Amino acid sequence: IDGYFKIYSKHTPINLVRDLPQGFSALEPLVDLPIGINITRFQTLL
Amino acid sequence: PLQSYGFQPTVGYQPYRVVVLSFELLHAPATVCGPKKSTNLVKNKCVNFNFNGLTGTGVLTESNKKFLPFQQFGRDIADTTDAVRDPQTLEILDI
Ligand SMILES: *[C@@H]1O[C@H](CO)[C@@H](O)[C@H](O)[C@H]1NC(C)=O
Repeated sequence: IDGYFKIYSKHTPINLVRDLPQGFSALEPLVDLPIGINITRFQTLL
Repeated sequence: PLQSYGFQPTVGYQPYRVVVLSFELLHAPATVCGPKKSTNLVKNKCVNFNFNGLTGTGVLTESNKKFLPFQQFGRDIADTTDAVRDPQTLEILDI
């Protein structure tokens, strides 16, 4: 958003079975850093 | 094809040692500035404070609010900067 690419992380002990239950947990910004480039495509590796 | 400095080590042909800091102001969001004087905070008397760029006047009375690490500053209802995180100490001061 507005040049600043903002990075958010959240680690939880959910271990399958539930299949994405009610995710009332918040999402804090781990870092908010100025990259400054538009994004419209990605791919998540594994 | 180029040239070469004729640097003879002996009187008016002494060059100078140069570093140039060229500036730009329209390429991206700002990423470089200068240091700002970290003047000591003052408690219990009305002062002219400027914290994290937020400007105002008030009494920076001691407080122990549980600000989360990413919470640069704080506010209250009605969009009022009731609290603020004073840096260099991660301490919370009630405005
Ligand atoms: C920055 O934080 C450290 C924490 O140990 C503190 O000692 C220092 O006074 C603070 N400010 C400066 C002047 O760097």
